[PDB]
Amino acid sequence: VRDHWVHVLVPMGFVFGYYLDRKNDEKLTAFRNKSLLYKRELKPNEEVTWK
Amino acid sequence: WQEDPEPEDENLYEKNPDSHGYDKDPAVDIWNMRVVFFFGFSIVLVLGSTFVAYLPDYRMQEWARREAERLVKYREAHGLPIMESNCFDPSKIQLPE
Amino acid sequence: MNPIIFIIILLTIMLGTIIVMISSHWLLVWIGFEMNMLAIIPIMMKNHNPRATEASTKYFLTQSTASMLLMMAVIINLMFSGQWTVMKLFNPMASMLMTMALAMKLGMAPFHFWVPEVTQGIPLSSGLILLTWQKLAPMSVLYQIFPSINLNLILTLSVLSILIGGWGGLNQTQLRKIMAYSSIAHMGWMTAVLPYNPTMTLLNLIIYIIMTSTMFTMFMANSTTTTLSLSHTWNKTPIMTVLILATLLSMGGLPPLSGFMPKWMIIQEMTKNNSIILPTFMAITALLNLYFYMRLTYSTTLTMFPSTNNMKMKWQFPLMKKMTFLPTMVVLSTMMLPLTPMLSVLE
Amino acid sequence: MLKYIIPTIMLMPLTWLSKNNMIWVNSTAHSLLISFTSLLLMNQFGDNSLNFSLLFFSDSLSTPLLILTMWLLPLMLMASQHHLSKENLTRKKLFITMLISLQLFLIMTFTAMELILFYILFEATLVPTLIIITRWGNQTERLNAGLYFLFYTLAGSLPLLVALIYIQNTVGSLNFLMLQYWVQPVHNSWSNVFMWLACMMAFMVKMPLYGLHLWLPKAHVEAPIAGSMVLAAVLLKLGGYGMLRITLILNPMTDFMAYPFIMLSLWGMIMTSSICLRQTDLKSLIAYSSVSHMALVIVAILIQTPWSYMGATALMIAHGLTSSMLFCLANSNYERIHSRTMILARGLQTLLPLMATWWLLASLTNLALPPTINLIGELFVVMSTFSWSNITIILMGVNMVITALYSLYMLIMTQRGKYTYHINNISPSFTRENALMSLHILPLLLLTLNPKIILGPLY
Amino acid sequence: DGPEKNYERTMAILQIEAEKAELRLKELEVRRLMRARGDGPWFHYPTIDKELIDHSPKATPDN
Amino acid sequence: LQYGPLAYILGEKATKKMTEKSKLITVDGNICSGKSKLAKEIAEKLGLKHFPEAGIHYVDSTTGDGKPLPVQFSGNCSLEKFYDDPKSNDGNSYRLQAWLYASRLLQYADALEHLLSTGQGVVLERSIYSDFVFLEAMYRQGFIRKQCVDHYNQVKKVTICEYLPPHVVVYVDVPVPEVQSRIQKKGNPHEMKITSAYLQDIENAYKGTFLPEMSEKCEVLQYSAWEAQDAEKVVEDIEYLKYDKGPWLDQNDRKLHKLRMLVQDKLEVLNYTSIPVFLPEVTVGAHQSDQVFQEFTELPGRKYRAGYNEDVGDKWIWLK
Amino acid sequence: KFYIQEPPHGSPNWLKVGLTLGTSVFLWIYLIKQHNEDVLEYKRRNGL
Amino acid sequence: RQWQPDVEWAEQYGGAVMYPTKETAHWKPPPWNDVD
Amino acid sequence: ATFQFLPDEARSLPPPKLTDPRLAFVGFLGYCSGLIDNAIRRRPVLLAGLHRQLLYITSFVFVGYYLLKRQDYMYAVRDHDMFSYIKSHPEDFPEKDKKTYGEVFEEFHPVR
Ligand SMILES: CCCCCCCCCCCCCCCCCC(=O)OC[C@H](COP(=O)(O)OCCN)OC(=O)CCCCCCCCCCCCCCCCC
Ligand SMILES: CCCCCCCCCCCCO[C@@H]1O[C@H](CO)[C@@H](O[C@H]2O[C@H](CO)[C@@H](O)[C@H](O)[C@H]2O)[C@H](O)[C@H]1O
Ligand SMILES: CCCCCCCCCCCCO[C@@H]1O[C@H](CO)[C@@H](O[C@H]2O[C@H](CO)[C@@H](O)[C@H](O)[C@H]2O)[C@H](O)[C@H]1O
Ligand SMILES: Nc1nc2c(ncn2[C@@H]2O[C@H](COP(=O)(O)OP(=O)(O)OP(=O)(O)O)[C@@H](O)[C@H]2O)c(=O)[nH]1
Ligand SMILES: N=C(N)NC(=N)NCCc1ccc(I)c(Cl)c1
Ligand SMILES: [Mg+2]
Repeated sequence: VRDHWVHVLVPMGFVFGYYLDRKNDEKLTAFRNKSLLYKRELKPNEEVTWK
Repeated sequence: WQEDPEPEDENLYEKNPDSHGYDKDPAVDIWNMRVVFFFGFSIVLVLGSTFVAYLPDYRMQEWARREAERLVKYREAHGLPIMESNCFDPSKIQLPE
Repeated sequence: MNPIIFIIILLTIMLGTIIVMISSHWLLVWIGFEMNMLAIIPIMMKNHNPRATEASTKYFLTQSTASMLLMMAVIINLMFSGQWTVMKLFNPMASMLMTMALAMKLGMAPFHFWVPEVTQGIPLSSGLILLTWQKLAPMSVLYQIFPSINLNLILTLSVLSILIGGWGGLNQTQLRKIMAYSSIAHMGWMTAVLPYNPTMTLLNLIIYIIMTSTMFTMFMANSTTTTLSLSHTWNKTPIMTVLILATLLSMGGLPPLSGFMPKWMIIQEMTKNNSIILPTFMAITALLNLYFYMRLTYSTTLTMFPSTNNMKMKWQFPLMKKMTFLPTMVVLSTMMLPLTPMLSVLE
Repeated sequence: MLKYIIPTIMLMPLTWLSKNNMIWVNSTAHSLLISFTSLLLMNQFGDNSLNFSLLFFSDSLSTPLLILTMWLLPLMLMASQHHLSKENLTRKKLFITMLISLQLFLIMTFTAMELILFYILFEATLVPTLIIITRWGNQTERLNAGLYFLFYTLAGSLPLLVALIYIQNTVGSLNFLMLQYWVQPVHNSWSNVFMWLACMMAFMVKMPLYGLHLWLPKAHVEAPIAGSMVLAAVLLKLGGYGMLRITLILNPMTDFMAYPFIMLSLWGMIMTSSICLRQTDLKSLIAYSSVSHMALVIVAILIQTPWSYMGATALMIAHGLTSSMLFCLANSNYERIHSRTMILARGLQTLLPLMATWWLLASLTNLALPPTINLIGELFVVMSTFSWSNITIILMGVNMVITALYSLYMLIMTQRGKYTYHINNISPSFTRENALMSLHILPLLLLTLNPKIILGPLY
Repeated sequence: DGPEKNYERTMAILQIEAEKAELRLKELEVRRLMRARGDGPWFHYPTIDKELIDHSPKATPDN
Repeated sequence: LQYGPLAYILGEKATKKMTEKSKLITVDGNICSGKSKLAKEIAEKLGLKHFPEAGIHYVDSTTGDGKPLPVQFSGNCSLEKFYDDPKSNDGNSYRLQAWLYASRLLQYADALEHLLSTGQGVVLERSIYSDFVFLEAMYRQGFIRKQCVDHYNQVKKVTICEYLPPHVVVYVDVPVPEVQSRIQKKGNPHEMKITSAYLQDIENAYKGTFLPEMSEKCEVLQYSAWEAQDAEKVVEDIEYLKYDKGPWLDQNDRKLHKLRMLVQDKLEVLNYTSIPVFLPEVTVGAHQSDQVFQEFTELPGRKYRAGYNEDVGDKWIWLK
Repeated sequence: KFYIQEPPHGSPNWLKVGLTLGTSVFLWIYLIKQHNEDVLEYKRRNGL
Repeated sequence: RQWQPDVEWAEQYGGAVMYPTKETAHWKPPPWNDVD
Repeated sequence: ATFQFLPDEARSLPPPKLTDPRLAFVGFLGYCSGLIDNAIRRRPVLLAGLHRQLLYITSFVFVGYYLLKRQDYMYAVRDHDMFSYIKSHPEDFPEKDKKTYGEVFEEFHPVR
């Protein structure tokens, strides 16, 4: 609707920002499953510990 | 000089005795009342308070109590001191001189 | 002026500058300055009034005296090294003369007296050339001879310019005099960092040129030359007041605007060299500039000054001046701080 | 933090693309949704801070300040829309844009890891704040108030810029996580005395420190209501937040460098509280009350103990909601009688019964009635300064007596006694005004049931 | 976010920031030595090019 | 192309279009002197463009849709109010005169732009060269303050110096009692309140100051009421003028290019008509100025630059 | 004809519109073509 | 209403200089069109 | 090279992505210039001259792309120079022997 389309801007900004925050984590995986504290063996079908 | 006179102050209740104080347009005035009350009170304060009440162990305060109980049980069972003055093992330290 | 002659004279101004920047021979550098001065006088004289004649005369005497001192430095250098290559000089006395000659050309204090008067006496479009393009040639020489420059002399010229430029602008109501004293203060920052990192001189120079060109263009768009004339802009072109506001705050070095970047990068370079008192003094003294920029914002944008009845006639006619590159320049004048690392392109 | 930065930016096209009469409805509604999502920052761990990326991070200190920042924007919009009713539409939108841009700078300021990034955004808050005061203030003096505000801040911030750049060259980084591990002790020398001052004086002017405070009463008397709310609720806390962070790298020199500033704050709080008893301007009284409260914060930050850092964090949050509420209460009278004089309109409880209850609740939190978070913060600071030196209890005790006196005196003078006979335009309270007051006090009093979330990293 | 993701995300942040700090300190040291000794690519101020010299026999022999 | 240096470089030169009939002619006289009729006949006979006397709404007629705007956008200047209350405290008298000078200044630029752009001459009824006679008459009757005269001369000094004077000045000398008799015959209620002393001051200003001055640089033709009726004789005299005076003889393509660059830019034409000389009659305070400007932007086809107003039927905005 | 005088921008300057779109199209083609050649030369020099 | 500059306030910025002194008392604003 | 914007050696470096966040910002700046162009000339700010607005973005992106390439090349050159100098002067950059905190002595300053 042309009357109420402005009401998606801020919610879409939040989704886009949530999206960009998660991709930013993907550039910081140098130590995923490599810390002395949390290092372990991968679960039988697990590809990564977190993402 | 060539200056407009100062306008008299407008009482929003004169034209709209039901005014909520938000806008001179009655329909907008009512909508602006509803968003403030719904998003302010119904959502942020009620759901936000509920969210805060059920935060999962804010700053592991509960875990530390469970962990302390586990250590106290183990150390008393084995006759160890409950807590030691030295935080770090002196065998890993090398004093000067 | 005939439009074809005006273009030819403008290209001669540019060619004189270019010769200075591409020459490896001191004689050709001197020729570039001579050519540039020859072609700049007609554009200062182009409205034929006594004030324009006075400005051109005062400009001619100052630049001619400086070019004589430049040639004297070149010949002393020839006596003591037997060569003409444009680079460090091989005699301390030649270095002082060349440095003073170039300070005279740039209008740095205490050789600054001509800049406010010449700028006031020439049209806005001529003042735009005087305070922007004309800095390129002397700065490009300073960029090449700085290893032989006496450190005490260059920093003294820088400190005095920041002080004189800051104090001089406080007493001004004429827009061209305000810009002139703004220029003197900004040349001071450019030369303070020259001994340490010439790249930051270029960065400060380029950013200064962009903001100064923005201000002069906006003054031309409304034909404003006084503070009170500029205070009418709100009742004609409200958008222009917002652009003037942002540009002035940028020229004041306020974050997060582009004009913060050169002051910020210069402070960094001098601190790396264990120079703490000088950057601190310069930054504090630069608040003098921020004060009389803020004053302009008060009368132009943040308050509505009284108008006149005849202004209503102006409401009916569109703005027909070219205002070339203003939308681009104003955006670069204000919004470049997130791109600061791009200063390495100048390295 | 992008999940908050981007939606905050989207409030700008939302305002500019809204229908002409829906600018207040749309911006208020969506800035409340942003405020709602800000509670996701409560994912705070006991050992590690929440480190999102190379640029931004949250811990228990910045999180409550971030939530206060994002909650204040919708409140500032309701507070402002009445006195801006005759403004032309484009200038209303520009006003809202200045508020949105101020929130954008604030949430970035509180989450920046790197201290130069903090400095730039910390400085960027000056521009919109100055514009709001000087453009949309009411009286002639707003131009001077803008100048005092600008130059007090810059006189302090420019030396800070030099010191921070110096620190990075020596240490190699200004990332706050790195500074936690690479920090080295500050040894005695005249060089380090001035490094200490350059690192602190900018934040002291913001608090403001007693003796550097005279800009604050001018700014408040001249600013519009939204300007006062952001100034009192959040902008003063930039100084507190900056000091809480930068004191990490100033040890042990703070042990003796703090003394002149503890004496100013300990004595300053008594003098500003006593000044409040004689103020004639209601906005000026509240401004002096803020100086008195922030004096405790400075003392708590300077003595550097776990209890004082918890007290400082709680006081900063409690003061923000209380002082912002008091300005809104004072403004609602002003929008009726168009004067800030406290003695002009009296006996207002007789004419506005419910609004008098908001006055009572606001005053009770200002004098720190147990168990409000205002008292929790003040009590924690009083406990820690007692260990610092037992004698301070006398200064703290006297201030608590005087604070109750001017808090109730303000309530008694304006709400009790006989109503002014000739003032006959005291119309009933609007729903907007009552909702505005209750959106301050209700979150404030709800926090009493769960104080830990405002006690900061030392909890 | 779980505590392991934040914990190991912090390590990645620390590694980058720590490496940048070390490189910043080296650059200050490298710049100091290059400027004092002129034996590096930086602070290399020009000298006259020797390919400009005429090596042919001159009009007179002593040169 | 829109006129400018590029068009000039490509041949658009004033001398290639101006002929021997490219003359600027102005008709002057006292009130109710039949100058409007004589001016209309000269233009018809000579094939020149006729410009009616520039009134309060002259600028309205050249912009937008051409229709007069409400009076608030003219500053409430009223010629009718001037006759009824010439000494009113709202400063209507000088505000009208300052407004009228600006309207004439705009009209003179429109006239010169027409002449330089097409080579066709124009006929005006009074001009910025003769507008001062009303100012002097107003001052001598005590209708305006001395400071008003100083402001008028300041504005006139920095505007008239840019423009060339008329080629021909046609003065129609009707004695004051005859004019005073014709005003009554014309049956205008407010105009009938004029006094002979005011009319005599107007006449004195022409003969004392205007005509002697214009003779130094223009061809001045004078006539009586009877001699004026013979339009053919007047046009016969004009066609037999020598043209050996005035600055028009020193003009060339170069100088006329600069003149055409000025007169085509109306904002540059009016630049100095609103100098910040805070005089009560012409000074408007910020609040009134602000809201009147806002009302102006709401008039049909006035929010945006001409050609970008959808509310008046402009099309292709997304490509203009 | 609402306007008493023909506006300068009454009708779009079709040539200039064609030039504007042509320049934008050319620049985008040049950029993508440049970027692709940069990628290929980058991989040839590093043997990817 | 919000205060806006009046004529007296505007005239502070209309002089030859901002800070009058005995030495500049004879200075006058330059011509509007720069022509003398 | 001398007086070369992007010397030939710069082609070894990966090109900036067309989705570079800095390049998007430059594109945004170009968009803003387009709006300010409409505003100063009193055109409808959002709708007027879409052809003109398209070239503002394209122009900024095109120029911004090459400035980004030179920027990245100059920092790569800076790192390349610095590492070579460190390699060629190992005596000025010795690998110091690091000690652990158990070994190193740091004064304690009580906060009381
Ligand atoms: C992103 C990284 C970079 C970060 C640095 C910050 C960049 C921002 C600075 C960008 C450069 C400035 C350009 C700002 C655009 C302003 C355009 C605008 O908002 O509208 C102006 C408004 C419209 O006026 P007009 O169009 O003529 O007529 C209105 C009828 N509808 O005109 C008016 O109505 C006049 C209103 C009165 C004047 C009010 C002045 C206060 C508001 C000023 C806001 C801009 C301040 C810029 C400073 C930076 C802010 C952080
Ligand atoms: C504005 C005033 C302009 C007046 C210009 C007057 C002409 C100036 C002529 C300068 C030429 C002589 O310049 C001077 O010559 C002597 C002769 O070796 C140099 O030599 C002198 O200084 C250096 C110092 O280490 C050594 O060479 C030596 O110890 C000493 O004799 C000076 O370093 C040089 O500065
Ligand atoms: C080359 C890349 C260019 C990218 C451009 C992307 C956006 C382009 C938008 C083009 C269409 C804009 O079209 C224009 O929008 C605004 C608001 O949206 C409308 O005008 C508006 O006025 C006011 C607000 O100021 C409100 O009543 C309402 O928002 C709307 O009516 C215009 O009626 C419409 O003509
Ligand atoms: N105050 C003032 N009145 C003016 C001015 N120009 C014209 N008027 C008045 O406009 C009215 C009509 O103008 P006139 O042309 O002189 O009289 P007319 O009868 O309509 O025209 P003719 O008889 O043909 O000459 C007169 O009352 C004039 O006084 C002016 O510059 N100032
Ligand atoms: N003279 C100075 N101190 N400054 C200076 N230009 N130093 C040269 C060091 C340097 C810095 C950045 C880059 I990128 C590059 Cl390639 C080289
Ligand atoms: Mg007539």
